Amino acid sequence: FQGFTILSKKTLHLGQTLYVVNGDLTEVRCDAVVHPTNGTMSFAGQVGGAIRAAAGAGVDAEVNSYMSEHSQLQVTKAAITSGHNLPSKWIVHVHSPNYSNAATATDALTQTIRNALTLADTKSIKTIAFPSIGSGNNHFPKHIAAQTILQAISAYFMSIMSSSIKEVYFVLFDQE
Ligand SMILES: Nc1ncnc2c1ncn2[C@@H]1O[C@H](COP(=O)(O)OP(=O)(O)OC[C@H]2O[C@@H](O)[C@H](O)[C@@H]2O)[C@@H](O)[C@H]1O
Repeated sequence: FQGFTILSKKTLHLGQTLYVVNGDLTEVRCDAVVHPTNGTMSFAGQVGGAIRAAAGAGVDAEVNSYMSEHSQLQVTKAAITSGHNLPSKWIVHVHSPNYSNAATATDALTQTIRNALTLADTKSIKTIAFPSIGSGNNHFPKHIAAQTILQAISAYFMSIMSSSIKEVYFVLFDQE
């Protein structure tokens, strides 16, 4: 349906709808998609390559301007650029944590999700789509990533009084 298998739906604390779906993040037409990247904001990751192909060269200039001013996106932190030719309006870039330390990696992933949602909310983003951050090149076990991200999303809306965000999509991905 519209590029995706729709697996489940849940209502969150402030009336958000959380969908778990399976498909290609870059085919989501919403306000923002979330790009798991590193401190240089490259598109070298698995998702990142697909985002860069769908967005086109325009996205490069915005990333370059940001990196020219800031030099680094710190781990777990987020930054936003236009999505250019992507179906989605914005890209929320997050410096994805590595699964170097199972004992602290889930805390870092939780914080990454919360930082992405926080930043999206300041931009009045209404719909946002997350891939399984960390579980590709950064080696999170898939089930630990899913559980941690889904719990982080629910907890974010438990922790605030108001939000512009109305739907969150968690996008699972099978293979190329
Ligand atoms: N088009 C896609 N849509 C949705 N999910 C996808 C897609 N393509 C791959 N995935 C899945 O997204 C998840 C994250 O994979 P990565 O893109 O490799 O992200 P991550 O594990 O967070 O590593 C970040 C990567 O970016 C680099 O700059 C950094 O050094 C690291 O290599 C994986 O489960 C992967 O199967």
